[PDB]
Amino acid sequence: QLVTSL
Amino acid sequence: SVAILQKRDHEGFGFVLRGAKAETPIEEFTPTPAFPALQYLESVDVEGVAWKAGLRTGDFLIEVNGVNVVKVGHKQVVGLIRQGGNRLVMKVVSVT
Repeated sequence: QLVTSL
Repeated sequence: SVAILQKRDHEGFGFVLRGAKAETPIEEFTPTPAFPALQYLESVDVEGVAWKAGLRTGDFLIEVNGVNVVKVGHKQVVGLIRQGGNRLVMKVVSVT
């Protein structure tokens, strides 16, 4: 998985 | 539910997106109420844009600006979110 702050 | 988020140039939307990498959509993953999509909101910042619009930790991301992203890889979903700039229309499902 990837995790991105938006 | 649908949330229409409008942020200013200088802020974020106030949520952390998490989910499967893929680069090319894959494939016959079948959503179910328990796992309705590949990407979800790991967290939402209180007093952020998403939180004020009622999005919550654990919400699964179904559509971005009208495009179904249930089976779409994380990079590509981020790209679609960035394409919209300061406006983001999100459809979500609460697995709660």
